[PDB]
Amino acid sequence: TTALVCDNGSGLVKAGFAGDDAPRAVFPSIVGRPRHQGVMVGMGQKDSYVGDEAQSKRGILTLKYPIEHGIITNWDDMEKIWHHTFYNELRVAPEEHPTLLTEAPLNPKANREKMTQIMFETFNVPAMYVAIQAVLSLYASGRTTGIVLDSGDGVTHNVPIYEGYALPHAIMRLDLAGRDLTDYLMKILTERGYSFVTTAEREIVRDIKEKLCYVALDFENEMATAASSSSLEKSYELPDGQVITIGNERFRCPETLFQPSFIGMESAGIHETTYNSIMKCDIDIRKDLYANNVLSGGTTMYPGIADRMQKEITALAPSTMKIKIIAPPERKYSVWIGGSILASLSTFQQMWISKQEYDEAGPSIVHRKCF
Amino acid sequence: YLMKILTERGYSFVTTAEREIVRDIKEKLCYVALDFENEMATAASSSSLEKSYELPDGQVITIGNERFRCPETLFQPSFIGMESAGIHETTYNSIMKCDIDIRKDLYANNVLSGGTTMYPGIADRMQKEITALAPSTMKIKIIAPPERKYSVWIGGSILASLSTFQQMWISKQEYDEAGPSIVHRKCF
Amino acid sequence: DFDDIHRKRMEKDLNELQALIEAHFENRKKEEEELVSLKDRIERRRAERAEQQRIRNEREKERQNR
Amino acid sequence: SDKLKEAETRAEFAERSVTKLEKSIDDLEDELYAQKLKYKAISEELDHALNDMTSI
Amino acid sequence: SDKLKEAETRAEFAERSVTKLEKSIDDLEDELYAQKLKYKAISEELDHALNDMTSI
Ligand SMILES: Nc1ncnc2c1ncn2[C@@H]1O[C@H](COP(=O)(O)OP(=O)(O)O)[C@@H](O)[C@H]1O
Ligand SMILES: [Mg+2]
Repeated sequence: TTALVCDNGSGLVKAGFAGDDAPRAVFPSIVGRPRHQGVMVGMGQKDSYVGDEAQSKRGILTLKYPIEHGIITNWDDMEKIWHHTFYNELRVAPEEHPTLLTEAPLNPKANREKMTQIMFETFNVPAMYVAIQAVLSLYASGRTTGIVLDSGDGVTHNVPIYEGYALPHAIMRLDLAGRDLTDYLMKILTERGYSFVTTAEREIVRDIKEKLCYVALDFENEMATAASSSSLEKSYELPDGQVITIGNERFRCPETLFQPSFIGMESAGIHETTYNSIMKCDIDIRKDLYANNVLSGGTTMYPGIADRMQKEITALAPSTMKIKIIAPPERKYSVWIGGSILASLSTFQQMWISKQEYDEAGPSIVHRKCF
Repeated sequence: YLMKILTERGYSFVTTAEREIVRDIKEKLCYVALDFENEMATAASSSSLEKSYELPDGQVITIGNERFRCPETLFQPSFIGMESAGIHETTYNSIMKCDIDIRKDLYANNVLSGGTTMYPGIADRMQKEITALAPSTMKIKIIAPPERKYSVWIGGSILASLSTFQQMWISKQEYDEAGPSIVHRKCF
Repeated sequence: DFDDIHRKRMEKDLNELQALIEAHFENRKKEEEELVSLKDRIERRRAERAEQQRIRNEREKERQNR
Repeated sequence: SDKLKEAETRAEFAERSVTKLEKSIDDLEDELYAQKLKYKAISEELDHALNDMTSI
Repeated sequence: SDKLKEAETRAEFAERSVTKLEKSIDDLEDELYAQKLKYKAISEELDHALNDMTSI
C-alpha cells in the first residue's frame, strides 16, 4: 500500500500520500473553543473547530496553537488535530497506512516517545517512522551534501550534512522563527496607532506580514530612505475596511532574523549562525558547504532574503570561497516533498518501526536502531 | 412629543384618553424624512405636505411639518431632551464593540423589528445614515420584512415549536425546589 | 541522484509555461469580450425599460391628475 | 372610506418608492457595466501582454 | 365597493413589483461587489507583479 507522509510542523500541517509533488491538504494547526455564550438553539454548534474551519469562524473563537516551539505542549489538542487530518482531510483510515512524521532536531525525548505511543495506540497505524526535518529538505533539493537552514514557523535549525554523513556536533538550533516575527510586527504596528490584541487578530497581523514585509538588502540605507521619501508606504485593507499604511515597518519586522537583539534575544542572526555551524565542521568540507547552502522552510520566503544572506556570508567568509545560496521556488513544501521522496524509496522500506517491534520494546524503541 | 408639538397649531390634547387619538394620528400620518433639512425647507415654502385628518367628532385638523418632525426624534434624541445618540448611531456603536472579524456580517445583516420601525421611509434613512458612518467598502443592507410588527411573536412561535427546545422549559417541580430564583439559573 | 532534477524540472519548464499561456488566452477570450457584449446588451434592455417606465408614469400621471 | 384612503395613500407611496427603485436599478446596472468594461479593457491589456509572452 | 376592489388589486400588484425589484437589486449588487473585489485583487496582484519586476 501507500504511505502517509504527514508533517506536523508548527503553524501549517502538511499531509499527503507518498509519491506526489505537493501535499494534498494544507491547513493551519489551530484548535479554537468558542468563548461567548450562544443563544440560538439547534444551530448545531460544536465544542471545538479545528483546522481550516476555525480560520473562518475566528471572530468568536479563541484559537490556540498546540505546538509552541517544535515541542508539543497540549497533547489532547494535537491528538484532535491528527484525527482531523486523517479522517476529514484525507479520508483514509490509519489502520492500513504507514506514517512518516517529522521532528525538529534537538527536541525533548518525551515528545517523540509520546508521539509514537499515540500513533501506535490511538490511531493504530501499521508502522511509523520519525525523521529530522532538515534531511528531508536536503532530499528535495536532489543534493547529497550541503548545509540546510530550515527556518520554519516554530524553530529555526541549521543542520550541516556532507556526503550523506550528518555532523551531529554542528547542529545550531535557534528558537527565533515566524511566530516571533508575527509578535514583533504586532508590537511595532502600535507605533502608528493600530492595536491588535485578540488571538484572532494575530492572524490578521500574520497576513500583513506575509503580503507586505520584505528583507532589506542594506538596513541603514533603507532606514534612511523610508525616513525621507514615501515610496515605500504600502496600504492594506483590513477584514472590515479602514485601510492601514505600513511605512518602515515593512523591512523592520523580518530584519529581526539577522539581528535577534530586536526582540531581546542574545544570539546572533541567521546570517552568523550558519557561518558558525560551518566553522565547527572539519577543514576539508568547508568549501562544499559554502557552495551548497540550502534554504528551506516557510519563513525563508521573504522577498530579497537570498541576496541579503549571501551578502552577509560573503562578508564573513574568506574571500576565495564561492558562496551560493540554493533557494528553490517550492521552498514552503520542500520538507514534505523530501518526505515523499524518502517514503517512496525501496531501500528505505525496511526501516519502518513495525508494530510487533514496538510491542516488544515499548515506546522507547524510537531512540534505538530504528531512529 | 407629537402631542406636545401639535400645540403649535392650536390643537390641545391633554386627557389620557386623547393620547390614543394622538397615537392614531402618529400611526396614520407621520413618516420619516430621507433628509431632514430639505424637508424642513420644503414644508416651509410649498403646501404639498399638509395632510388632514378627522377627529372622532369632526373638526378636521391639518398637520404640516409635524409629520416628519415627530419620528425624527428617533435619529436626534436631543429633541425630547435625551442626551444619547439616535438609533442610527447606537447601531454603529453596537457593531464597533464587536470583534473585528464579524463586523462585515453584521453590516450585511442588519435586521429591523418592533412596531415603531414601521414608519414609511425608515429603512432608507437608516441605511443612508449607517452608510455615511461605516467604511466605504462594506455593504450595508437593512432587512425590513413586511411582517415587522409581529416578528417577535412569529419567532416565539417558531422557537416554541422546536423539538430541540422541548427540554428547556422550567418545569414546576424545579421551581418548587429552588424558588423563583430558578430563572437566572441554567434554565435562563 | 541529481539526475531526476532534469526529469522534474525541464518538464514543467516548458509544459507549464505553455499550458498557463493557453489557459490565460482561453480565459481572456471567454471572459472579456463576452462580458462587454453582455453588459452592452443589458444596457440596451435597461434603456428600453427606462422608456417603458417613462411612458407608463406619464400616462398614469396624466389620467390621475385631479 | 378609511380603507380606500389608506389603500390609495400607501399605493402612491409604493409608486414613488418603486420609481426611485428603478432609478437606483438603472444607475447600479450602468455602473456595473462601466466597471466590467474597464475590467475587460484591462483583460485585453493582459491579453496583448500574453501575446507578447507568446515569445514563450 | 368597486373603487375598493380596483384600488386593492392595484396596490397588491405594485407591492409584488416592489418585492421583486428589491430581490433583483440584491442579486445585481452581489455580482457587482464580487466584480469590484475581483478588480481590486487584479490590480493588487498587478502591483505585486510590478514590484517583482522591480526586484528582478
Ligand atoms: N509567502 C510568505 N512570505 C512570508 N512569510 C511566510 C510566507 N508563507 C509563510 N510564511 C511564514 O511561515 C510560516 C509557515 O511556515 P511553515 O514552513 O509552514 O512552518 P512549519 O515548518 O511548521 O510547516 C507562517 O507562519 C508565516 O509566518
Ligand atoms: Mg518545517
